[PDB]
Amino acid sequence: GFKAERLRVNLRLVINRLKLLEKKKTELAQKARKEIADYLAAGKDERARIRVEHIIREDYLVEAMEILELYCDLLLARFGLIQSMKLDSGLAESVSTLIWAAPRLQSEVAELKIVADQLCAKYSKEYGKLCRTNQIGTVNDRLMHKLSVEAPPKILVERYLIEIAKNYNVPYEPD
Amino acid sequence: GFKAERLRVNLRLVINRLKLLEKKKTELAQKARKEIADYLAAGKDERARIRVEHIIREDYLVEAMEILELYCDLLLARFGLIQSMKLDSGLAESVSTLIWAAPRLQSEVAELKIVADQLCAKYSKEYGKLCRTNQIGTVNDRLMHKLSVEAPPKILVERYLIEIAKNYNVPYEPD
Repeated sequence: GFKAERLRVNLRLVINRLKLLEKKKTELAQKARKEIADYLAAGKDERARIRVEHIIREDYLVEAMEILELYCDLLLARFGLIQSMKLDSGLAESVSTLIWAAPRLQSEVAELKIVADQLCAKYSKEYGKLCRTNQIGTVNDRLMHKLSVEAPPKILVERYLIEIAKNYNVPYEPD
Repeated sequence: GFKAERLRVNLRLVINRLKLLEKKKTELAQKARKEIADYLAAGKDERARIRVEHIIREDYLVEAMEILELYCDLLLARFGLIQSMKLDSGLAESVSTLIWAAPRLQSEVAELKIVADQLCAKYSKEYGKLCRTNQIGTVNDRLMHKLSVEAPPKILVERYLIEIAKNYNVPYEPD
């Protein structure tokens, strides 16, 4: 049961929700950068080294919500193309990536579920699973990576620490 | 002709030079983000899309100078280990990456040449070329990538544009 109005409404609600969360998480991460500055000055460098990984995860998550927002923007911008026919290859990445990211992020942005669901209804649930587990190969690599909750590289962490150190004028201790 | 004092002196001069350039390039990039905000408001979005790639290159370069600075920090911190014996595997990445990055960056940081040269003198010029063309496989992947002057991904550019748009409160036009 594909409803074209249902899709646009929720695509819109998603943009609004992303905008909000991006702003929130950027604030939360900024206070966390300050908290780490306190550890680095203390310090407390093994604690800074462990905690700064949360900041790396938050920042990636913000960038991921941005990319999603872009994809909602580009879908709404070419919403005529959506319906119909019938999928345009120019919107392939946008549609696939949104179906992919939905299960992961519907924890915070609920409407993202409806967006993926409606996109499925328009292009079949066969297309649905080809995306959700990237078998179709159109889902954005950099976006998936930002949502890949694995371990951050040593140098990225170091880096985060030397930048916080420079910003807040605290001393930095190498590893 | 390895001189241990020559190495530390230049390792130190490099840190000072990196610190300076990082600060400069961050300033230059900030004005460039403002210039693009003007295009986005204009706009002028195909011009913004082309010019914002310079900002992406500058930011990567800054992150690369940071990583280098870290490696100079960690070399100086374990300078006893350097001389001698004789190379410690804990300092392998730091030494290799610095020898690697030197030819690329001695355009701006001249002393980086002497640092690589002295590091070569301590560990042979055979080790020198194993690094300069990453045959040794210890040179840092993320650092090389940041100095890889290739084309930025579509989504990274978009992204840069949507962030500048959000920051400077200008409208954003999708692709």
